[PDB]
Amino acid sequence: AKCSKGRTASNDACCVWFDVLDDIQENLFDGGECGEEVHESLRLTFHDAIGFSPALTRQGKFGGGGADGSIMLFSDIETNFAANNGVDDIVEQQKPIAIKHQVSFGDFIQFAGAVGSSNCAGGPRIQFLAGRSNVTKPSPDHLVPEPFDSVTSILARMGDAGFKPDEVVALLASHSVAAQDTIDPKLAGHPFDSTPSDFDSQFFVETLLKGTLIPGDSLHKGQVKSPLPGEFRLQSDELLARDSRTSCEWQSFISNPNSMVPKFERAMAKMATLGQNPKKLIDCSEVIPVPRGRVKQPTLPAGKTIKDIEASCRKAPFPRLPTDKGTFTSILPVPSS
Ligand code: HEM
Ligand SMILES: [Ca+2]
Ligand SMILES: [Ca+2]
Repeated sequence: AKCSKGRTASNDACCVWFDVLDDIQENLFDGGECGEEVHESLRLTFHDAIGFSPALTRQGKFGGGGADGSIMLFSDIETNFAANNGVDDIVEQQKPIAIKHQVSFGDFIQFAGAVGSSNCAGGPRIQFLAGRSNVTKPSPDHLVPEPFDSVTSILARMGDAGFKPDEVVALLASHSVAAQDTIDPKLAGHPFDSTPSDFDSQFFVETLLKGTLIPGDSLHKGQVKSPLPGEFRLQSDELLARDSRTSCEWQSFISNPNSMVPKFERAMAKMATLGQNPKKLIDCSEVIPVPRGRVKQPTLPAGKTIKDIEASCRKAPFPRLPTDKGTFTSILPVPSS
């Protein structure tokens, strides 16, 4: 079918998404950037989708509708859950856009995550399906993993929702394009790796370095020491990198960087459809732009060595990586406004 700007699609109902695409690239993402709004949007995909618990359903309680737009439709309720701190911002930015184009909140949330991540260097091209209903109920509280939860707790929660340990590590490739605002607000915008606009393996490398510094005035609930100035480290990411249930897969994105995009794409297609039936939605994947950028060689930061890595996968030694020349430069906070 014929869509705007001479573009075409197999299914006429995908056409509206080219217009949403044009809007959000130009306005929300400031010209196709992989910056704050994209990072916020990719996070919102998980905070909407993970409110899905077959464990609650089996006990005769409402378990949440999954990727259903509930965080947006019932924002007054969900954004005030403890685990949802920091999301009010992007929710309040996205809402009027989805209303304006008259697309469902659940569809919009996954679409902005998929469009946005495609802007990141070396980024993924996430499957995009359309047709989720705006009729749902608010997620139960206590379904979103928090950075001070144990690995056992996180793996049990993710597993209830349908993810294997290897899938959780893959989904955490998102932290390669990510920063925090709410754990230490004085360091709002400090990223989880040295390259928050590149979808690369530096996150998996740098979370394996020994933590040596407190970046702000003190540590805070959910934070641990950082290995590099300007970086921020989450308690959960540190533990997941070293725990025998997840440590080999973590390191596998360093040993085989090419595998990060496909494993992330497959896990996100599943996440994006929690509480949905794909055979009852429509496939609008061709609207998602093709990402640009080569798979980058992972490297050790300037001034670090292999001795600084806490290798944690017993079956397989940490790969030999190049080290950046010279002295390290403090990582910039992610910009903007
Ligand atoms: C597995 C358990 C996870 C935990 C404990 C976790 C924890 C966190 C925390 C604490 C932040 C900082 C929020 C702030 O203070 O601003 C964050 C940021 C982020 N999270 Fe995760 N996350 C997890 C999984 C995921 C998943 C599955 C995704 C998406 C597929 C994701 C995407 C992001 C993104 C893109 C950011 C950057 C947000 C920004 O720059 O404002 N996270 N995460
Ligand atoms: Ca939801
Ligand atoms: Ca990165």
